[PDB]
Amino acid sequence: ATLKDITRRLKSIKNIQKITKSMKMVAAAKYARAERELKPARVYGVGSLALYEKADIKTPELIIGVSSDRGLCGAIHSSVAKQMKSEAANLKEVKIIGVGDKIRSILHRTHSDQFLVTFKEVGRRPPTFGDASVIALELLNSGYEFDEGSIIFNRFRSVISYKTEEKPIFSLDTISSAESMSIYDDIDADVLRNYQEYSLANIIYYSLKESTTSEQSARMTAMDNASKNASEMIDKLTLTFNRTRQAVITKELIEIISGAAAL
Amino acid sequence: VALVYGQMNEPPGARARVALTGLTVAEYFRDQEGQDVLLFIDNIFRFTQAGSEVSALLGRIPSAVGYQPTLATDMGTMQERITTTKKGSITSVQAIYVPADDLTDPAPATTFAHLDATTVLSRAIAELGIYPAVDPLDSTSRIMDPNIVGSEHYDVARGVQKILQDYKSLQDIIAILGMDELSEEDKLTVSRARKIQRFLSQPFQVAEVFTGHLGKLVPLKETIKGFQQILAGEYDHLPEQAFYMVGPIEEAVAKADKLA
Amino acid sequence: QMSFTFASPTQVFFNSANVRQVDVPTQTGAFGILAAHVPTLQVLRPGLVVVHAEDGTTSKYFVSSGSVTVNADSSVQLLAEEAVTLDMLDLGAAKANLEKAQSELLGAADEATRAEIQIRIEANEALVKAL
Repeated sequence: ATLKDITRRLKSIKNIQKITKSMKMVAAAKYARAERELKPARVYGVGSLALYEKADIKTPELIIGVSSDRGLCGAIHSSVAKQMKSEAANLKEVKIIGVGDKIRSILHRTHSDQFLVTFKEVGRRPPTFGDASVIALELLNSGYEFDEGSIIFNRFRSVISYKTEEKPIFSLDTISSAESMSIYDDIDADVLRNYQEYSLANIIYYSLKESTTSEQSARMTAMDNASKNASEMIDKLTLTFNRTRQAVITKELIEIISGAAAL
Repeated sequence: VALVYGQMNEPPGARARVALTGLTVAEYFRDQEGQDVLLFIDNIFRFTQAGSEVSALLGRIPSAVGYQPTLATDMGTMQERITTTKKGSITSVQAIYVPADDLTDPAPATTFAHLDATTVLSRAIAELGIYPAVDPLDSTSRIMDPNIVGSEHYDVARGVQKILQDYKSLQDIIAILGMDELSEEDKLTVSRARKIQRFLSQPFQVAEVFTGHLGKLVPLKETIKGFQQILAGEYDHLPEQAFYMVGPIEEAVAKADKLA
Repeated sequence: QMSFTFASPTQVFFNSANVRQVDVPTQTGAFGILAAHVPTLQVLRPGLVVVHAEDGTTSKYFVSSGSVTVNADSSVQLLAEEAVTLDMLDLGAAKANLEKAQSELLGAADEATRAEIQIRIEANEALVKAL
């Protein structure tokens, strides 16, 4: 407890609180916009999924993790990564893709020799169908004839909650050629090729649109707390500073008096 | 006004007593003429400091933080002569200096033992052009009790502050995410708050030789009504600038007229 | 009664709405899904969508591409990368656009390049139809 150190700490916490309150407001803005654009996206994405649940798809006999590049959003990344390692283990060949640098840095080292591609520039600007199409294209143009894949992301629920979920990618044009698909006739073996490609971009887009909503609401929340902790810390250090300031003077003065009286 | 001075060059003992001398004078306009005198001690901290200097000179052991052993009595024997007796009353406006920005420093701490209210002048408020530049949320009073000012007074006041508080919240939002996710409700608290902030400013007769404007001495009744109605929603149609630097609400109305 | 869902990544037009019929542009003609049609899957083509509402005077829309789906249950879902009402399309531009395209094609030998131009031509051309 040195008036010097105390002051050193106050100095760095007052800035933290400032930068942290700023980051909160920016996020809450990004979140607000994201929450809205998410309304349509769900209906659209849930629509894309309307075919497969409405009618079975399994697989006889690619893990995609989505998040972002920026941290300071609680456990957005660690969650998907956690579930990502879990799959790769329980499993059949293993190959992976990470959208958002954070995934490529987290569920990484242990599994680099288990990578296909990775994506950057995710999260700063709102995601687009266009970005999803790049991800899809980049995959189709890959030598990985994946038979089945899963997409792991954070499904928004509220500003104070989200849930890491998984979505099956039976994109295997081959798998979409099972018994259950006998109900739908007048389907060229290659009309599906177009159908699957498309529904692949839709699912990547959906996860992407859910992800930024979860991310911006969690960064907002995390930065609200951080800022409030900072201020509290500020209030305490200040009060600790004054107690110390008063005791040093008193202490230094009693010392002078003692010496003087002894004479 | 009678001016009593204890200049900084004077020895401890003089800057020590001059506040008593000023006190003496005021007690006359109360104990001899039963008025309601006003006592201004500028500044209450230098009183205390003068006390310590005198104490040290008399060789007495200082107490916590170096002040006088008699800090509390030196203060009490003076503060207590300031009251409402049956003959009249002395009211004191004391300029306070807080050492080290430490409100628990013995000088300041002792002093609040006697204060019934604080008038916080604010540079920030001034910057809004608002004057008097008093801070409506930081300034305080012991008598702001319904059991003392009456429910009406008490409720209006508590109405003015909350609104002023709420608006404070929104202030952050407005600037960043822009002024519009604002509700039919959130847009009203602001409007009124901004009207209020202004209605709280006012022209002083002391500054007439200068503001080229006429001073206003609004009455308590007029004050509570004024704010009552803005809260009420009676002048939501009126425009902000109608309320800047005026007296009674009536003037807020007339200014609006001249402001088309 | 069929639950019809029609939307784009950005906008949603119908969500489980009870429409009597819908006309959609596919790679192979323009299928007309009825309240009771056999299950099928199809990829879209630059054209027009017609939604015969529960009450006459149908509503029109323009689609660039995407997909359409009819399931065992009377549920249908149309998904266009972009879908707009004619109300917001400038015919004048489309023309200017079909011209340029047909011009670039005349200057392209690269098979792939041509494909990208051809497709553009098809789209812009399809713009004339309801405009």
